[PDB]
Amino acid sequence: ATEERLFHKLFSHYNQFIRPVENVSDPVTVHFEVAITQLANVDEVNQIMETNLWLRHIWNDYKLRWDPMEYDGIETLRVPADKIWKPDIVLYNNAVGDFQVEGKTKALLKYNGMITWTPPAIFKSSCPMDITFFPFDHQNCSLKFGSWTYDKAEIDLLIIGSKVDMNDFWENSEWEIIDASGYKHDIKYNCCEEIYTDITYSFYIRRLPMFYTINLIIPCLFISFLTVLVFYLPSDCGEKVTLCISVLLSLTVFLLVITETIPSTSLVVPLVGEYLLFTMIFVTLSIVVTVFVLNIHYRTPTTHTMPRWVKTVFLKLLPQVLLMRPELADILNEVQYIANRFRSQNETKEVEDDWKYVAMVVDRVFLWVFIIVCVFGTAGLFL
Amino acid sequence: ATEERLFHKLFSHYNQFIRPVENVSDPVTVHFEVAITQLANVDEVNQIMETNLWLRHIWNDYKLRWDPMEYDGIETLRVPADKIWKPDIVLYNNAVGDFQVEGKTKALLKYNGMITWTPPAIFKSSCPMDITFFPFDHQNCSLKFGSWTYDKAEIDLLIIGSKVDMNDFWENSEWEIIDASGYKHDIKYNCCEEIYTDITYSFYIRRLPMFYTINLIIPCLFISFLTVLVFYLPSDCGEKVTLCISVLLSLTVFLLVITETIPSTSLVVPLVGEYLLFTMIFVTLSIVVTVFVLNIHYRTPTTHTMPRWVKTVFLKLLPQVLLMRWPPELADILNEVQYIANRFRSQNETKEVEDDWKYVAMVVDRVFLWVFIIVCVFGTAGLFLQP
Amino acid sequence: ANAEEKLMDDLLNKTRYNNLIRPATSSSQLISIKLQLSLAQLISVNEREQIMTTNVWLKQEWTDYRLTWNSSRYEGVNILRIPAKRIWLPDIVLYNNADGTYEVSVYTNLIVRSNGSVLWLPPAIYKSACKIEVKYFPFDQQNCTLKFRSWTYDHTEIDMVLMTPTASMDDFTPSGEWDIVALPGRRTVNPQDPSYVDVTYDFIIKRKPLFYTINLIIPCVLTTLLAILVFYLPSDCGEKMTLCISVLLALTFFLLLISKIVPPTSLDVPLIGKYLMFTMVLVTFSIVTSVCVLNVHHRSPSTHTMAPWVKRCFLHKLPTFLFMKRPDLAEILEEVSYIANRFRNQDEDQSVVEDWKYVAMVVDRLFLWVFMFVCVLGTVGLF
Amino acid sequence: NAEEKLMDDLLNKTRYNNLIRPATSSSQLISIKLQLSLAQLISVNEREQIMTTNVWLKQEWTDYRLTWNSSRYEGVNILRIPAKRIWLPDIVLYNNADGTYEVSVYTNLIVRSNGSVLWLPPAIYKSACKIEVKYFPFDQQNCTLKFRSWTYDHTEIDMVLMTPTASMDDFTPSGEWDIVALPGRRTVNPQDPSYVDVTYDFIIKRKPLFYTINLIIPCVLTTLLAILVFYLPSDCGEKMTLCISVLLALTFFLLLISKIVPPTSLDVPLIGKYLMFTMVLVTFSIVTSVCVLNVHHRSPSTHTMAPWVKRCFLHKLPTFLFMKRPPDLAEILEEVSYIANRFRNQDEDQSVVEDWKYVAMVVDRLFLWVFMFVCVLGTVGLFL
Amino acid sequence: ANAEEKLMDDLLNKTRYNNLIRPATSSSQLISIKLQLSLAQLISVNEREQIMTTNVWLKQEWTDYRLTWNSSRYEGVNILRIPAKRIWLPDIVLYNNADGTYEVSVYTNLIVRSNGSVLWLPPAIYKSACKIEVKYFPFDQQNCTLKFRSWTYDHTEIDMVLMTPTASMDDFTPSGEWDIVALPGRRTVNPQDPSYVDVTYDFIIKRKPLFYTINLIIPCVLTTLLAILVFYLPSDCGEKMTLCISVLLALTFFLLLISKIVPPTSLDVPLIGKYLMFTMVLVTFSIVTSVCVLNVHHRSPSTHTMAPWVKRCFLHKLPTFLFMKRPDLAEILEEVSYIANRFRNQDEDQSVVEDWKYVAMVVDRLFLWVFMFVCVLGTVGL
Ligand SMILES: *[C@@H]1O[C@H](CO)[C@@H](O[C@@H]2O[C@H](CO)[C@@H](O[C@@H]3O[C@H](CO)[C@@H](O)[C@H](O)[C@@H]3O)[C@H](O)[C@H]2NC(C)=O)[C@H](O)[C@H]1NC(C)=O
Ligand SMILES: *[C@@H]1O[C@H](CO)[C@@H](O[C@@H]2O[C@H](CO)[C@@H](O[C@@H]3O[C@H](CO)[C@@H](O)[C@H](O)[C@@H]3O)[C@H](O)[C@H]2NC(C)=O)[C@H](O)[C@H]1NC(C)=O
Ligand SMILES: *[C@@H]1O[C@H](CO)[C@@H](O[C@@H]2O[C@H](CO)[C@@H](O[C@@H]3O[C@H](CO)[C@@H](O)[C@H](O)[C@@H]3O)[C@H](O)[C@H]2NC(C)=O)[C@H](O)[C@H]1NC(C)=O
Ligand SMILES: CN1CCC[C@H]1c1cccnc1
Repeated sequence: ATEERLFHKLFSHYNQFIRPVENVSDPVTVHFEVAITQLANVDEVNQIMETNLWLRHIWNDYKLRWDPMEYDGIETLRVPADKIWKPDIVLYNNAVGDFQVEGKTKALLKYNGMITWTPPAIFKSSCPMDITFFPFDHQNCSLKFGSWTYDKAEIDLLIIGSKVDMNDFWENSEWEIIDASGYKHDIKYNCCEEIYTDITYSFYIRRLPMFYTINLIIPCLFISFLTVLVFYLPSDCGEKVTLCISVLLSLTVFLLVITETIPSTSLVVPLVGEYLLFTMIFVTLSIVVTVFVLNIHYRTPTTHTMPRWVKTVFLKLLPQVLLMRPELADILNEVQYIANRFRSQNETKEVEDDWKYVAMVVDRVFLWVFIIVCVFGTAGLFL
Repeated sequence: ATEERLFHKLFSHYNQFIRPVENVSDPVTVHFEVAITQLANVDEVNQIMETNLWLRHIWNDYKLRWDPMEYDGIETLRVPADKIWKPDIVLYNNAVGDFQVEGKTKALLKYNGMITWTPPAIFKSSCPMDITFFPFDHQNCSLKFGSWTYDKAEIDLLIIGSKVDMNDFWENSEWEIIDASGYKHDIKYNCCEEIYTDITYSFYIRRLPMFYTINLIIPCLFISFLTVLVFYLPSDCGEKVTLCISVLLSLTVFLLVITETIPSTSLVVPLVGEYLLFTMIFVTLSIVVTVFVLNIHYRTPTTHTMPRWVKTVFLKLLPQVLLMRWPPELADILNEVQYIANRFRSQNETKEVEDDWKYVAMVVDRVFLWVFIIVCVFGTAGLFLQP
Repeated sequence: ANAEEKLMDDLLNKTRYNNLIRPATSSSQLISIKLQLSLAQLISVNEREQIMTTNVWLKQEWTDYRLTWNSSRYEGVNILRIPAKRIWLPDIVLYNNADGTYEVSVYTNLIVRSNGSVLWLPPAIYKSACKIEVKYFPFDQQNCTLKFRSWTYDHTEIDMVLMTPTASMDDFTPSGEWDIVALPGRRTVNPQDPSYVDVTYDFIIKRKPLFYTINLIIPCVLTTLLAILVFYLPSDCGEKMTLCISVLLALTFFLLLISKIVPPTSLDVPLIGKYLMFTMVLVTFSIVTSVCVLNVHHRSPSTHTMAPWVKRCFLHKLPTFLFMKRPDLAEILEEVSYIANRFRNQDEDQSVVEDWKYVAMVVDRLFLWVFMFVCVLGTVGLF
Repeated sequence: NAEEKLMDDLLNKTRYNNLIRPATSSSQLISIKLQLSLAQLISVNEREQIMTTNVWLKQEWTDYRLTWNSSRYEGVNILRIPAKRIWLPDIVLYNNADGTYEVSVYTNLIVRSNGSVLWLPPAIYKSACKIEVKYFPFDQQNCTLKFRSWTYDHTEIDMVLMTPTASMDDFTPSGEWDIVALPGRRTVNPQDPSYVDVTYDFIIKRKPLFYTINLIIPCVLTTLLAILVFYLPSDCGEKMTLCISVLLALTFFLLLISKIVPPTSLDVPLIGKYLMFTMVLVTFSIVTSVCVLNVHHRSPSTHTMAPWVKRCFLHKLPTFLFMKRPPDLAEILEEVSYIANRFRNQDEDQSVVEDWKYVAMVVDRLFLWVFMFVCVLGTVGLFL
Repeated sequence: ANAEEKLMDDLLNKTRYNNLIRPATSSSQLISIKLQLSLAQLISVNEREQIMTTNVWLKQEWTDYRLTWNSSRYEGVNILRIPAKRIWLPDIVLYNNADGTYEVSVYTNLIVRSNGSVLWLPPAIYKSACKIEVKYFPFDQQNCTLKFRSWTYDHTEIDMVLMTPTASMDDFTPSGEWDIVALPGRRTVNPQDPSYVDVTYDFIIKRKPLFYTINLIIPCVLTTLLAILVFYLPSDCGEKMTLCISVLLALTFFLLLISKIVPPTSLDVPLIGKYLMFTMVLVTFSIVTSVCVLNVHHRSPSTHTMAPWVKRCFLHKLPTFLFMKRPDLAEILEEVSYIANRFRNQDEDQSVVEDWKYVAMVVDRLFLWVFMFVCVLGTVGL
C-alpha cells in the first residue's frame, strides 16, 4: 500500500548518528516533561528514593518530513526508536544500577517532522535526609536530568510548564506530596570546558504520623511514666528492684529498635534520641538511689550507730518541709531480770524504728525531684 | 594493512561447527588448567561454596595457520571467541543457574595454530558438609570438569601440573586453604556407551575459630558451671528458683541459635549439639530436686510426721560421710504460772521438730550437690572430649 | 575439505534445511518423542516456599527423516554432532516451574546418526513447585511431582511416550537429609479433549529423623514435664508465680521455633503444634488455680471466718479420699490471770489460723490429680 | 514443501510489514476481543499493598493480508507463525508496581484461512491494590486489573469484552483466599474520546482459620488473665510480677500485629484498637497495685489514721461491696504491772495494724468491680 | 547532505575502519592511555560485607591516527561525537569487583578531535572490595583501593600512565557519615614481569562519630557502672540474685548489637568488645561471691558452729583493716527460774546469730574493694 512505500522511501536513506540539524552551527531544541505514576518506597536507612515516571521527549527533525497531499493524506506514522536519532538524557544522581532507560516504545512522527517519544522509566535516586523531628518530618528529594555528551551549542533543553504531571497518580498510604516544581540551570564543570544545561525536579513530601506515633511513642510514654512509681513502694514489699530493672530493660530494647530504625547520620541529633538518652540516664540514677534507701532501711543498733547530724537533719527539719509530719528475794531477782530484758528490747526496737523513718524521708525527697524535673524535661525537650 | 589482509584471509572460508582435526578418527588434544582468584563464601546452612576461577584452554588447530614471511612478521592475532571452534567444558556438579561458563574474552592465535583461551567464570558448586566437630573442622569439597558431548576418543582431555595455580589469590578471613590438588579419571556412564574423561579439583579449606569460640563456646561454659550453684543457696534466702529458671532459659536460647546455624543433615551427631542436650537434661533434672528439697524445709510438726526410717538415715548415718557431723490466791498464781511454763515447753518441743526437718533438707541438698559436681566434672571430658 | 565439513555442507545447504517445519509427511501424522529422565542429585526441599531443587537429565529422542546419508559416499562417518539450534525440536518444558521460567537450559550438541534418530540430552537444574504436608513433622513423607508438556505443539502432532516406567539413578550422589523410596512415571491423556498429553514423574521422598528428634522433640517434652511441679511447692516460699510464667515463656520460645519451618497453613497443623497449645492452656489454668490457692492460704480470724461447710468438707471427708492424714495478792493474781488469758486467746487465734493453712494444701493436692488426668487423657486423644 | 511455500508467500511476497495497521479504510477500527483466564492466586501481601497472580490473556483480531486460498497449495488450514512477525495490538497492564509493562513469553500465533488470529500468551503480573484492614480476620477485598494499549488509541483500537466474567477452568484452588466474583467492565469516558480499557475487579474473601485460633484466643486469654492481680493477697510478695508480665505480653502481641498488618492513617484494625485499651487498663492496674501495697504496710508508729478514713473505709464501703467485718511484794507488783501495761500497748498497736490491713483489703476489692465494668463498657465500640 | 554526514562516511566507510585492530604505525609502537578519576559521590560503606559503593567519572584519552582529516574540505567542523561501539577501545576495567563481573556496558558517545585525540568519559557505579579494620569501631579510618587494569591486552601493547597524582573531587556532594582525607594514586609496574602495568587509586576515609557515641558507649558505660551496686545491698532484702542476673542480660543485649555491625573477626577484635567480655566475667564472679555471702548470712547455732579462727580473723582483725567498726513457793521459784533460764538461752543463741550476720557483712565489704581495684587495672590495659 501507500504506507509501505512511504515508510520505505522515508527510511531507505537515514543516518541515525548525525544530528538532525541542517546547519552544523545550530542547536536542536528539545522539550522535556516528566509525569509520575506512583511513589514506590522511600528508604530511610539506605537513603534511596524509588519512583516510576513517564519521560516525554519532543523535538523536531528536518529530513523525516512529507506532505499529506500525495499519499492519501497520511498525517502520522509509527517507527521503532532503534532506527532514529534520539537525544541522551540521563539521571545524574543515580544510586544503583545503570543509566539506560528505554527504547522499545515507538516514536510518533508527523508531516512536519515532530517526534513525540514517551518512554516509561523506573529510577532509584539518592536523597540525603534530616531526622531532626523524626515522627513529624518533611523530606526534600530531587532528580537531576541533563545531556551527557552534547553541550549548550548542540542540544539546549527546554522545560514544559513548571510542575510534574499528576493526572495518573496512585496515592501513597504513608507519604503525601506537597510540591513538585522544576527549574533549569546552566552549570559549568571543572573536568571539561563549555557550559552544560540541566533540568531538576524537586519532590516535597510530608510523612503521615500514625505508625510511629502508635507503636513507638505510646509505649515509650507509658514506660517513662512507670519509673516514678518506685519511690512510692514500701521497702518491706521487696519488689522495687523488679520494677526499676524492668523499666531499664524496656528502655534498652527501645534504644536498640530506634537505632535499627533510623539512618545513621552524624550531622544533627534527633529529638527522639535525646529524649531516650535523658530518660535512660534518669532511670539509671533512680536504681542507684533505690539501693541506698534499702541499705538505710535494714540497719540496727548492733551493726550501725546513728550520728547526730543525721538526727539533726532528718526526723527534725526535713519532714517539716515536705509536710510529712526466803524465796521472795529470788522471785524478785527472777521477775526483775525479766523486766530489765523487756526494757532493753524496747530500747533496741525504738532505735531500730528510728532508722526506718529516715528511709521514708529520703524516698520522699527524691519523689519530688523526679516529678519536678521529668515533667519539665519531657515538656521542653519534646516541644 | 597487513594485519587486515591476514585477518581477511584466515576467516574467508571458516565454520565453527567442525572439529579442528585434520584426518578423521583422530583425537584433538586439549590441555586444561584452572586458577583461583577469590573464595567468596562457604555456606553451611545450604552446603554451597561459591568460587571465582580463571579457566585456561590450550588446544590445537590446522586451518588457522599462516607463514609469517609472507606478511610483516606477525606471529600473534586476537580474534573473537564467537568465530572459532571451542571445546565445551562444563561444571558437572552445579547447584544454581546454568552450566556453561561465561566466555567472551578474545582468543590468541599463533602462527602455528596454538589457540589460548582464558575466560573468567563464577561457580556455585555443592558439596556435603561434615559437622562431627563443628569447630576445628576440615572440609573437603571438589569441582568436576568434563566435556558434555565429546567422548574419550574425541576430546582426549589432559591436565597441566597437579595443583591449582594460586598466585593472585585474595586471602580470606575465616577459612584457610591447605591443599588444592587435582586428578583425572575416566568414567563409563550407564546411559552412554563409550568412556568419558573428567578432571576433578578438590579443596581442603580449614576453619579459623575466633568468632565461634568466644561468642559460642566460652559463654556456654559459664551457664554450664552456674547450674551447680543452686545447691549452695540457703532455702530461707528466697531466690532458689530464679537461678534455675535463668539457666534453663539461657540454655534454651543457646540451643535455638546453634540449631539455626547448622545444616539439617542427620548422618552424624555433632559433638556440641549433643553436649548441650545433655546439659539441658541435667539442668531440667536439677529443678526437680530443688522443688523436692524446698518442700522438706517447710514441713511442720502439726502437718507432717517424721518416720523412723528418715531419722535413722538422713540424721545420723548420712551426715557422717559428708564431713558434716551433727552439732485461794497462791494456788491460783501457781496454777497460772504452771500453765505458762507448759506452754513454753510445748513451743520448744515443736521447734525441735522444725529444726530437724530443716537439717534433713540441708543434708539432701549437700548429697545432690556432690553428685552433680561429680557427674558434671566427668561430662565435659566426654561429649567435649575430642572437639 | 574434511569429510565432516563436506557432509555438513551437503546436508544443511543443498537441501536448505529449515528448522521450522515439522518432519512429519502426512498432515495428520504424529511424531513419537520418547522420554527418559535420570536423576543426578536431590539438592534441597524448601518448606516455607514449597519449592524443590533437583539435577536431572532429559533424553528426548525422536526420529527425523531428512537427516540421512550413506556411510560410504561421505567416508566412513556414521555419527555427526550438530549444534542444537539447527534442527527442529519439540519444545518440551517443565509446566509447573516456581516462576516464569517456561524455557530450557543452555544448548549443547545433538547426536545425529545415519538413520536420523536424533538424541538430545540437555543438562538442567529445575526448581519446581510441590505441596508440603507437615502432619507428622519429623517423620513426614512428601510426594512432589514434575510435569513435562509441549510448549508449541499439541496432540495429533506429537505423541510423547515413556521409554521406561522408572527414573534411573545414574550418577546419583546420595543425600544426607532426604531419603528416596520410588520414582514412578505415568502418561496422562484427556479422554474428552484430544489435545492434551503430558508426562509426569512423581518423587516420593522420606525424611531421615535424627537432627529434629534431638533438638525439638526431647527439649519440648522436658519443658512440658515442668508444668506439674507448680503443685508441689510449699506455698510459703513466695515463689509460686515465678515458675508457671517461666514455663509459659519457655513453651512460647519452643512454639516460636516450630512456627518457622511450618508453612502458613489453613488445612493442617503438626501434632506438636497441637500438643504445645494444650500444654499452654493447662499452664494458664495452673496460673489461675495457683492464684486462688495463694489467696486461700493467707487468711486469719480477724479478716475472714470459716463456714461449717468448708470446715466439715475439706478437713475430714476430702483428705481421706487422697490418703492425706493430719491484799497485794489480789492485784498480783489479777495481773497474772490477765497474762494467762491473753496467752490462751493468742493460742486459740493461732490454732484457728493454722486451719486455713491445711485447706490450701488440700486444694493444691486435689488439682494435682485433675491436671495429671486431663494431660494424660489429652495426650491419648492426639496420638 | 507446500506448507513452506505457503508460509513464504504470506510473509515475503506479499510484503507483510510488521508496523502497518491492518485497516482498509481511513477510520476502520481494529476490533480486539479480550478474554482473561485465571490460573492461580499467590500473594495478597498487605504490608506493601501488592497482589501476585498468573493468568493467560486471550486476544483475537482479524487481518486481511493473512488469507490464503485453501485447497490450492496443499489443503492446509492453520499456520504457526511466531509472534514477532505479525502486527500486534500491544495490550499491557497499566497498574503494575514493578515496571513490568508487557507479557512474559511470546508464544506462537494461530492463524486460519479466514484471516482470524488467536493469541494466548502466559503472563505473570504484580498489580497494585488498596487494602481495607478494619475487620482483619473477616475482611473482603476488591482489587482491579487495568488493560490498555500503549501504542494505539480509540481512534484505531476498539477493545471489547467477550463475556462479563473471567475464565476459571484451570484455576488451582487457593489455600488462604476464596473467590466471590470476577466481573469485567469496559469504561469509556464521554469527555475524553480516546480512552478505552477493560477492568477485571477481583473479589476475594478471607478464610479465618489460621488467624482465629492462633491470634485471637491467646489475646482474649491474656485479657482475662489481666484481672487476676486484684485477687492476690498483699503478703504473698508476688503482686508486681504478674502485672508486668501481662503488660509485656500485651506489648509483644501489639508489636506482632503491627508487623503482620501495617496500620496506616486511614484505618486501624479493630484488633489493633483493643490492645491499646487493654494496655492502658493494665497500666492503671499497676498504679493502683502500687497504691494498695503502700497502704497495706502502714504501722501506727509512722502514720496516723484520720477519722474520715475510718468512717469511709470501715463503716460505709464494705456494705455495698457485700463484704463482712468479723517488803518485796510492792516491787513484784510493780514489775508485773509494767509487764501487763507493755502487753496492753502491744495489743493496741496490733489492733491498729489489723485495721490498716483491712482498709487496704477493702480498697483492693473496690477496683475489682470498676475494672470489670469499664471492660464491658469499653468493649462495645472498640469491638462492636 | 550536511557536512557531518560526509565526515562520518569518510571516517567509517570505504576506508574500512576495522574496529578490531590496535592503532600502531609500526610493530613496536605502544599506545599510551592517560587516566584521570573524578569522584562524584561516596554512596555507602558496608562493614558487614566489606563492599564500598562509589559514583566515579573515569576519563581515558589515548591518541589514534586513522581518525584524522583536514578541517577545510569538510566545511569547518573539527570535533565529532562517535558512539563507543565502532571505535577501538583499550578495554580498561576494574580488577577487584565485589560480585566478580569483568564487563562493562558501552552506550556513551566519544569525542574525536581533528588531530586524532580521543576522549572517553563513561559514567559508572562501582562496588569494589576492601579490607575493613575495626580495632577502634567508633573512631576508625579506612583504606580502600580501586584497581584498574587492562582486560584484553597486556604490556608491550599499552602504556597506562597517570595524568594527575591525585583524584580531583570537584563534583562531590558531601556525605553524612564519612569524611574524605586524601585520594592519591600510583602506577605500579613489576620489573620481574614484562607484561604487568597497573594504575590504582586508594581512598582514605575517616568516620564522624556522633550517632554511635550516643546510641552506644554511654549506655554501655552506665550499665557497667551499675554492676558494682550489688555489693551494697543488704542480705535481708532478698533481691541480690535478682540484681545480678538482670545486669548480665543487659550487657548481653549490647554485645549482640555490636557484633551485628562489625564483620566476622579473625584477629582484630574491637576495643569496645573486649571490654564487655571483661565486664561479663566480673559479673559472673560477682554472682558466685553473692551466693557465697548469702549462704554465710543464713546461719544458726543449731546447724552451724563457728570455728575459733573465724572469730579471730573475720571479727577482730579484718574489720579494723577495712575502716569499719561495730509450801508452793518452792514450785513458784522453780517455774520462774525455768522461764529465766529459757530467756537467757534464747538471748545467747540470738547473739550468736548476730555474730554470724556481722561476719557475712564483713565478708561482703572485702570484695567491694577487690572489684573496684581489679576493674580499673583492666580498663588501663585495653
Ligand atoms: C578429599 O581429600 C582427599 C585428600 O585431601 C582427596 O581424596 C582422595 O585423594 C587422593 C589423592 O591423595 C586420590 O587418589 C588418587 O586417585 C587416582 C585415581 O586415578 C590415583 O591415580 C592415585 O591413587 C591418586 O592418589 C583419591 O582418589 C581421592 N578420593 C576421593 C574420594 O576424593 C580429595 O582431595 C578430596 N576428595 C573429595 C571427594 O572431597
Ligand atoms: C538406526 O540404526 C541404529 C544403528 O544401531 C539402530 O540401532 C538403535 O540405535 C539406538 C540409538 O538411537 C541405540 O539405542 C540403544 O539402546 C540400548 C538398549 O536400551 C542402550 O543400552 C544404548 O545406550 C542405546 O540407547 C541402539 O544402537 C539401537 N537400539 C536398540 C533398541 O537396539 C536404530 O534402531 C535405527 N533406527 C531406525 C529408526 O531404524
Ligand atoms: C472464520 O473461520 C473460523 C474457523 O476457521 C470460524 O470461527 C470459529 O471456528 C470454529 C469452527 O467450529 C468455531 O469456534 C467456536 O468457538 C466457541 C468459543 O466459545 C466455541 O464455544 C464453539 O464450540 C466453537 O468451537 C465457531 O463455529 C466459529 N465462529 C463462528 C462465529 O462461527 C468462523 O467461520 C470465522 N471466524 C470469524 C471470527 O469470523
Ligand atoms: C557424557 N554425558 C554425561 C551426561 C550425559 C552424557 C551424554 C551422552 C550423550 C549425549 N549427551 C550427553
